[PDB]
Amino acid sequence: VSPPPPIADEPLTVNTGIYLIECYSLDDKAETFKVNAFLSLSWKDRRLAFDPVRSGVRVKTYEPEAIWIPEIRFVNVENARDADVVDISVSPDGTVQYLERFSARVLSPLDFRRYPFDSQTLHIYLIVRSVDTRNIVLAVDLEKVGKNDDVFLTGWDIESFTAVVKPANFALEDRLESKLDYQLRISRQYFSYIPNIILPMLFILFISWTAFWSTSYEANVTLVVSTLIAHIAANILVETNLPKTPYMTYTGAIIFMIYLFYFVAVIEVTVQHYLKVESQPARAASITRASRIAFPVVFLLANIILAFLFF
Amino acid sequence: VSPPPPIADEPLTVNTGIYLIECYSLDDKAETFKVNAFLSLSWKDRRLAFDPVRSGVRVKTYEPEAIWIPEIRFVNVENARDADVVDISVSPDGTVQYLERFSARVLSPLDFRRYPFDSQTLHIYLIVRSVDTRNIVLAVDLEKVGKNDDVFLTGWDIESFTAVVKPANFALEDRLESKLDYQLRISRQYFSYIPNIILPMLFILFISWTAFWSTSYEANVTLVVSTLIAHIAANILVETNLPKTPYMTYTGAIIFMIYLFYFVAVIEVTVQHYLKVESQPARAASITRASRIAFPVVFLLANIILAFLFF
Amino acid sequence: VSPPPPIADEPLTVNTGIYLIECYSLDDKAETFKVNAFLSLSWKDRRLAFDPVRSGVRVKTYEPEAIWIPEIRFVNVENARDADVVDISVSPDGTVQYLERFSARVLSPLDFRRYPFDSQTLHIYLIVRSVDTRNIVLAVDLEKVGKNDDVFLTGWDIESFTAVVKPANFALEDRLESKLDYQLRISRQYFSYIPNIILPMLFILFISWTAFWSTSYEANVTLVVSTLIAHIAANILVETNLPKTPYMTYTGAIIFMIYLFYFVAVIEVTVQHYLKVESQPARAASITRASRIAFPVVFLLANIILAFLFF
Amino acid sequence: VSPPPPIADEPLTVNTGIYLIECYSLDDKAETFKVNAFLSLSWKDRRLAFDPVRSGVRVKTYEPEAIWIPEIRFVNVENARDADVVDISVSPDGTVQYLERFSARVLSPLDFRRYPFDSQTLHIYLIVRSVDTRNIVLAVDLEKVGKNDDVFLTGWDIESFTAVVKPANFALEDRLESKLDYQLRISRQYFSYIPNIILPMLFILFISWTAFWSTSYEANVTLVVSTLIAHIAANILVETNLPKTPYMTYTGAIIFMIYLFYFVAVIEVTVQHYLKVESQPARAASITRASRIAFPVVFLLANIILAFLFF
Amino acid sequence: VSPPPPIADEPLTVNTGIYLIECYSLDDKAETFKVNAFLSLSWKDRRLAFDPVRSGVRVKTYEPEAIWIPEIRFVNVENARDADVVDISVSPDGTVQYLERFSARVLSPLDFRRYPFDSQTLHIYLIVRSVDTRNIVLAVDLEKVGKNDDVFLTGWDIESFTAVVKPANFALEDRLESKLDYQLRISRQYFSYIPNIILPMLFILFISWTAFWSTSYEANVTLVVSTLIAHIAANILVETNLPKTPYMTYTGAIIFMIYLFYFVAVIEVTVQHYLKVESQPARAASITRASRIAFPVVFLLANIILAFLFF
Ligand SMILES: [Cl-]
Ligand SMILES: [Cl-]
Ligand SMILES: [Cl-]
Ligand SMILES: [Cl-]
Ligand SMILES: [Cl-]
Ligand SMILES: [Cl-]
Ligand SMILES: [Cl-]
Ligand code: NA
Ligand code: NA
Ligand code: NA
Ligand code: NA
Ligand code: NA
Ligand code: NA
Repeated sequence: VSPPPPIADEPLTVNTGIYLIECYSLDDKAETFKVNAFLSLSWKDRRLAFDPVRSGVRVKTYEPEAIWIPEIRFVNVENARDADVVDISVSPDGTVQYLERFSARVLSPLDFRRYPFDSQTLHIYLIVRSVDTRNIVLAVDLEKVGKNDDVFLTGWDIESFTAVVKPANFALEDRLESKLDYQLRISRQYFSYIPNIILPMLFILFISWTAFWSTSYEANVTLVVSTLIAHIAANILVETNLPKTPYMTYTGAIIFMIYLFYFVAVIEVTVQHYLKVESQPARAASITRASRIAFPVVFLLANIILAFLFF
Repeated sequence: VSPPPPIADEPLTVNTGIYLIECYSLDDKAETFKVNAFLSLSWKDRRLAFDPVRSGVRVKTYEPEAIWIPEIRFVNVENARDADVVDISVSPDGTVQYLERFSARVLSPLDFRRYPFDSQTLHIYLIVRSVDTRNIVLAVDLEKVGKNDDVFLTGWDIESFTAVVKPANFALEDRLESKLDYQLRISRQYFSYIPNIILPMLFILFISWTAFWSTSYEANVTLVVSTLIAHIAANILVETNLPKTPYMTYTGAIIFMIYLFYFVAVIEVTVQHYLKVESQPARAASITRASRIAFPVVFLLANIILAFLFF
Repeated sequence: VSPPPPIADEPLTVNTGIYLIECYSLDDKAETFKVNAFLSLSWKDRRLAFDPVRSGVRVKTYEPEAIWIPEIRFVNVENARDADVVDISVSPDGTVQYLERFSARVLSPLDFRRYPFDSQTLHIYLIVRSVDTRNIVLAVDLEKVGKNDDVFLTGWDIESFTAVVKPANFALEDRLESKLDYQLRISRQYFSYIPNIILPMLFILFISWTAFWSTSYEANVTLVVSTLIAHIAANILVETNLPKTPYMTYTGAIIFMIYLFYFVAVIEVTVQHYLKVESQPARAASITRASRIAFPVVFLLANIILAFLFF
Repeated sequence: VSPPPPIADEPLTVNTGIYLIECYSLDDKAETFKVNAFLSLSWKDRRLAFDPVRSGVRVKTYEPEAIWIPEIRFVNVENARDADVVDISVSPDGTVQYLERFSARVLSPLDFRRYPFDSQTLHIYLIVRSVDTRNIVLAVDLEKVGKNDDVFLTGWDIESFTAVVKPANFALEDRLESKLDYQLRISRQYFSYIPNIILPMLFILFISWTAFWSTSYEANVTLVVSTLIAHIAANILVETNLPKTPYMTYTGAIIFMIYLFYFVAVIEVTVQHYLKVESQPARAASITRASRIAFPVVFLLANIILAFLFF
Repeated sequence: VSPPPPIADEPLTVNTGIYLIECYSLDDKAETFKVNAFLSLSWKDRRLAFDPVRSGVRVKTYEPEAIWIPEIRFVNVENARDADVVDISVSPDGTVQYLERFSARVLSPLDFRRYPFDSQTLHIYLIVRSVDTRNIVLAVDLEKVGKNDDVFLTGWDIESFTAVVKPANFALEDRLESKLDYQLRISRQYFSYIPNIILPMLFILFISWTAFWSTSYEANVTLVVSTLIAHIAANILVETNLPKTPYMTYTGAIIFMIYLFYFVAVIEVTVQHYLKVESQPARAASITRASRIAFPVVFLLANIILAFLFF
C-alpha cells in the first residue's frame, strides 16, 4: 500500500466529481453551510490489473483498506468530512472507480454588501498533497459533477454547481499540493424581508412624521420617541441575523440613515415647541410646513442615492 | 461477499419496511425532524439456501460481516443514520430477513402557507445504488410498515405513515438507483395559538380602536402607538418560530394587515386632532363616528377575504 | 454465540435492574431527561456451568465477546445508550451476572395541566426481542432497582423509582417482544414561581386597578396600557419555558384570564372618559365606584373557580 | 488480565491523583463545569516484578492492553470521560504508575443563596467497584494532586484544589465501592455586577422616587410605571442567568423587595392625586413629604436586614 | 516501539511547526477559537537509518504504528485534537518527517479592557512529556510555521502567526515537560460598532438633552425616561456579547457613565419643575440654561478623560 508507479515521469491524475444530494444550514453569522454529497474518484493503478478469464469476474470490488487510495481532503471544512465508501470498482487495466457519500460543514465567506438582495458563490475546495514517490494532481470529470433536482437551501435559490476544471498546483511545506474549486452559486430570496422588516420599518417612520401636523409637543415627543424605540428593536433584530462586517451593508446603511431622520424630527419638534413658547408660532408654522415636504422628499432622494451606490 | 447471482437477468428485489418507534424534534425553522425506527430488509440469496430436513434448523442466524447485505441509504438525512443490527434470519430457500434499529435527523421541506392551521407530509426516502454484477431494486413489504401507538410528535397529530409502493428507478452517475418514498402525514395542533397569540393580538387591536371614542389627542397617540409596539413584539415572536418563505403565510398576511389598521388609525387620530385645532370639530366628529363602524367592518371583511384566499 | 438452549420449552428469563446514579437535564419543552445509571442483567446459561472443586474458583469472569449476552434496548431513547460493561460474573450453575453503566437521553411525555404545581411519572422502557431458537422474557430483580441518595433533578423533587414487575409481552415484526416499565415519580418545586412570576404578575394587575381611583383619562390610559405590556412580557416569558399543548394549563388559564381583566379595564376607562366629556360624571362615578369592588371580587371568584377546575 | 492476587487477605490500594490542566464552562443554570486534567493511578502488581541488576532496565513500559488496570470511574459525570493514556511504568518491585489525560463534563450542585457574592465547592468523585477476586480501595497521593498556574475559570477565582484523603467505602448492588472526593474551591468575581446590574437597578428606583417632589399625577404615573417596566427587564435578565431554586437567593430577595417599593410608590402617587381632586392637598402634602424620608430610610433598613439574614 | 536511545545523555529534540489552514469561531464570551492546521514534527531516530545505494530508495514511508512517534499534546484545548496523519518520511540518516492535519477548540484568555478597539494574542501551547528512557525537548522549525493567505477570522484582522523559539522546560509530576508557545496576533474590526452601537447610543443621549429647551415637565419626563430605557436595551445588548470581567472595559465605562448623565438629567428635570411650581421660574431658567452648556461640555471632557485612561 504505496502509490501507483509512473510508466514514464508523469504525475498521477486523480479525476474527481461532487454530486450534491443535500444542502442545508446556510448560517449567515458563521458563514458556513452543511453539505451531503457523493464524492467520486478515479485513478489508474496497474498493480491491480487482472484477467477476467482467470478471475472469472469482469470488474473487481475492493475494501478501502485492501488497496491504495489517494488522501483527498477538503480545505475549507470545520472538521474532516464524515464519509462512507459506497463502492470501489477496479476494471482489468487497473482503473479504479471510487465512490463515497460524505457530509461536511463548509467555511465559505459571504459578501453582505447588498443584503437582503445579495447573491453568493459558495466554495468547496478539494485538495491532494504529493508524496515523495510521486506527484499527485487533481482533475474534474464533468460527467460526475452535479446536484439532485430536489436540492433546496431554505431562503435561497440555487443557480449552479460547477467546478473550475484547472487545479491550483502550488508548493506547501516543501511538497506539491493540487487544489480544485467547486462553486455553488446561490441568490437570496428577499421576498419575506418586504412584509416583515421593510414595510413595518417604513410605517413606523411615516407615523413619526404625523408630528408635522401636530402642535401638541407632548404628543409629538410621544410619537417620535416611541417610533424611534420600535426602530431600535428592528435594528437589533436585523443585526442578530448578520455578522459584524468591516464595510456597510445596504440594510445597515438604510437602518443608520433612518436614525438621522428620527434625530432631525426630534430637533424639529423641539424647535417648534421652543418658538411657540417664545410667542413666535408663525415661524414655527413655516418650519413645520416645510418639514411636511422636506422629510419625505429628502427620504426618497437619500434612498435613490443609497440604492444607486449599492446596486 | 459479493451480490447474489441472477438466475436469468432479473434485478435483485430488496423488500423494505420502516416501523416508527419514536418521532421527536420537528423543527419548523430548520425543516427537520428526528426519527427512531426499525428498518427491515428482505432479499433472496440462493448461495445461502440449505436443506430443512437435513439441517434440522428451520432458520439460520448470521452476523452482518458473514453475509452480503445491500447498501441501503437515506436520501434526505443530515448525516448517515446511527444503526444497530438487531437480527439476520435465513430461511431454507435462502430468503434473508434483516432487521436494524436506527436513528436519523431527516430534512423534509414544510409548507407554511396555512400556518398555524397547516398539515404536512414528511418524507423518508430510502435508496439503493446498483452494483456492476447486477441491478438492485426496492420494494415495500406493507406488513412491515407501521408505527408504535405511543409515537407522539409534540404539537402535532400523526395521521398516517405509508409508503409509495412503486420505487423511482433512475440513472445517476452511470448506475441505476432505486428510490422509495415513505410518507408521514401530520396536522398541526392549532389550539394553543388561540389563547396565546390570536386572542391577545385581537385584544390589543380592539384597545387601539377605543381612540375612536376619545377626543384627547395625547391619550389617542398613547393608545395607538403603545398597542402598535405590542403588535411589533408579537410579529417578532411569531417570525422567530418560522423560517423565511418566498411566499405569504396565513399568519404573516394577518400580522401584515394589522399594521395597515394601525397606520390608518394613526391617520384618523391625526386628522381628528388637526380639524379640532382648525375649529372644525363637527367634521372630525363625522370621520370619528364613521371610523367606529368602518374599522371593525373592514377588519372582518378583510379577514373573510384572507381566509377565503388561504383555505 | 447463540442463545442458551431450553431444558424443556420455557422462555429465557432475563432478570433486570436499574440503579440511578445521576438525573439531569429535564427539558420541559423537549419532554426529555438525561440519565446515568447501572443496568444489571441476569440469566442462566447452562453451557457456561462449571465444577467449583476441579476449577478452584467459586466464580468465573468473562469478556462480553466471549459469551452470549441478551440484546437489551430502551424503547423511549433519542439514540442508543452509551454503555460500558463493568462486570460479567458466572456462578457454578451457569447463572450470569451482567453489570453495565450507561447514559441515555429519554423521551417521556409530560402533563402540564397543573403547571407549575405539577407531578410527573417519567418512564424508562426496557425491551428484548425473541429469537427463532427461543422466547426471551424480562423480569425485575427488586433488590437491584434503586437510586443513589445524592440523585438530584434541578427544580424537581424525586419521590420514587420503581418498576412494574409484569412485562408487556407482544408481537412486533413477527417476533415477540418483552417490555418492562421503570417509573421515576417526580414533583415540581413550585417555590421560585411565587416571587418571580405569580406575585410580580399580581402587582402589575393591582397597579392597573388604581385607574378606578383616577378621573385622569391620560393617566388611566398610561396605567392600563403600560401594565398590559408588562403582562405580555410575562406571557412571552412563561410560554418560552413550555411546549405548545392541545389543552389549557393552569398558568395558561390564569395568564389568559388576566387579559380579559385588562380588556374590561380599558372599556371601563373609555366609558368613564366618554361620560365625563358628555357631562354625565355622576354616572361615570357610579360605574368607577362599582369597578373598585367588582374587579377584585370577580378576580378572586374566577381564581377560586379555576383552582377548583384544575385541582 | 485478572486483578493482582492478595499476599494475605488485604484490599488492593489504588493510589490516585488529579492534576488540573484546564477549567472551563462553569454553567450556573446547568450546574456543570468542564475539566481537562491528568489522572494518575498507582498500585502493586507482584506478577510484573523484575530484577533490576539482571534486566539492566530500571523501569518497563507497558501498553494498557498488556496489563491489568483498575476500572476507575467518575460518579458525577454526564458521560464517561474522554481519556488518552500518556504512560504506564512498572518499577522492579511491580509498582505500576499509570497516567492518563482526560476531559469530562462534571455535575456539581451550586448554592446560589448569596449570589453574586457566593463561593462554591465543586466536586469530582472518583470511584472503583470491587471485583469478585478482591476488594479495591482508593487512596490519595497528595504529591500527584494539583493544578496548572494558568488554570482560569472565567468569572471566578480559583482558591484551592484538594482531596479528602479518606475514601467513602460502601456496599452497592452486593459489592464494595470506594469513593474519593476531589474538591475545587472557587469564589465568584462579583465586580461586574456593580456597574452592570446593581447601580443601574438603584438609579431607576431613585428615579421613581422623584415622584415625591411632583404634584403632576400624569408625570408621576409615567415615572413609576416606566421605571417598574425597566425593573421587570432587569428581573428577567437576572433570572435567565440562574436556575430555579427551592430557596431565596440574595439577589432574588432584593429584586422581589424592589417590587414592593414600586407597588407602595403607586399607592402613594394614587393617594396624593385622590386627595388633590378631593380638595385636601394639605394632607396629600404631609403624606408626600413623609414619603421623601420614609422610602429611602425603609429601603436602607430593609437592605441592612436582608444583608444580615444572608451574610 | 520505544524512544530513540541517546548517543551520550542528550535530550531528544522534536522540531515542530504549525501551518494554519482555517481560523473560525472566535467566541468572546467563551474565550475560545477553533483552528484547522497542519502540525509538522521532526526528530532523529538512528535505528531507522539506511543506505540509499543498498535500499534503492532516498526516502522511506512508514505507517504511524510501525515506528516510534513522540506523544505531542496541546495544553489549552477543550478536548484532544482531531488528527489525521498525512505523511511519515524517513531520510537515510534516520531524520523522521511527520505531518498531520488537525482541528481543535482552543482556550485562550482575552483582554477586553479596550473593547471594541482591542487587539489580542491568541496562544496554541504545544507540549511533550519525557519518558523514563529519555528527556524530550521541543524546538521550532521556522520554515514550517505559517498560514494560508485565505485564513480569515470573521470580525478580526490577522496580524501575525509566530512561535516563541525557546521552549518553557519544567517539571510536572517528577518528569520533564517541554512547552512551546505559538502566537496568533489579531486586531478587532471596530468599524460596525460605530453605526450600530456608538452613534445610535449618542443620538438617544442627545435626544434626552432636548429637555433643556423645554419647560413641559410631562414631555421632559417622557424624553429622559424613554431614552434611558433605550440605553438599558443597548447596555443589555452589549453585555450579552461579552463575558463578565473583574475589570472595567472601555465600552463598559462609557455605558456606565451615560447612566449618570441620565440620572443627573432626571434631577435637573425634577428641580426645574419643583421651582416652577414654587413660583421661582427665573431660577429654574438659570439652571436649565447652564445645563444646555454643562451637559455636552462635561460629556466631552469625561470622554476625553476615559479615552486617555484606556488608550
Ligand atoms: Cl475533508
Ligand atoms: Cl443513511
Ligand atoms: Cl438502548
Ligand atoms: Cl468516568
Ligand atoms: Cl491535543
Ligand atoms: Cl521545574
Ligand atoms: Cl525527567
Ligand atoms: Na488504503
Ligand atoms: Na456484509
Ligand atoms: Na404618555
Ligand atoms: Na455476545
Ligand atoms: Na487492561
Ligand atoms: Na508509534
